[PDB]
Amino acid sequence: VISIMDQTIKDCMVSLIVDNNLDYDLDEIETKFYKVRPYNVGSCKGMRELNPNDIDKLINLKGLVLRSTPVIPDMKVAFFKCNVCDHTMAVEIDRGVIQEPARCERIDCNEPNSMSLIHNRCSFADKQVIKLQ
Amino acid sequence: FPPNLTRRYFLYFKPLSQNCARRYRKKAISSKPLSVRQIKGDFLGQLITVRGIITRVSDVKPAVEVIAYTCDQCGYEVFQSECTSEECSQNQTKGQLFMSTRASKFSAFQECKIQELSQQVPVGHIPRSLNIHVNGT
Ligand SMILES: [Zn+2]
Ligand SMILES: [Zn+2]
Repeated sequence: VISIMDQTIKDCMVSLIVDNNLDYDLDEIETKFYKVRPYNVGSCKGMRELNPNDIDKLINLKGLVLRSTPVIPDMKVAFFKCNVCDHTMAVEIDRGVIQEPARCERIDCNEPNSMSLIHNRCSFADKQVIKLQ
Repeated sequence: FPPNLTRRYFLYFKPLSQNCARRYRKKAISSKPLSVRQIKGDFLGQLITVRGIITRVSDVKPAVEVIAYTCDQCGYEVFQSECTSEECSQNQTKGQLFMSTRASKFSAFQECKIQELSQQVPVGHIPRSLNIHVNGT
């Protein structure tokens, strides 16, 4: 649904604004990513009633907050620099895995295991862990 | 593929009724109510009945039995890092195994501690406890 909604919003900008010739305030929207979050699922059976067969199926709960962890930065893009020729790559995360290059990508520089990870040039995403009672 | 991946049923047994065993002239042991002190190691693997009071109840927890993996190189499903399927084993290149929880076998699990009743304890001792596992529905 989320991918459909993202495409639908893209279609909405294309169809309802520029195809309708109303305006053109959609240039950047082609690039930004959307997400739609369902909230009002029918009343559920509570935490103590949940069962293993309910895994991966959207449910609803209520509770009280007790402990909140700070904003943990989660990796999304890795920044690598070659330790002998200073070439910089941009490796993205695919399904939660980091693929470290074994050789420098440049034709001239082909030293094996010559790449290094720079911690503070990476791009992170906010992760918060909340505890509910 | 293994049958257990599709079995939607769970199997249970209930013991012989003492009235029926006496009627058929047999010495039933399955339905005899046993205290944790009478439960020796000799009865390991036997079907027995335990009589006592519940003291602790663990909440419902999932329990995996067979972990299912998928290989993009060959498309086979491996049931338990590198794919051990026949195609990848013969080939020089082997696909990486990725865990798939949807196809994995899961069961509902709880653990409960039973404790001896007062009349079962001989004078001078402490009421011992035994662990009970509950699985399935
Ligand atoms: Zn290099
Ligand atoms: Zn394979």
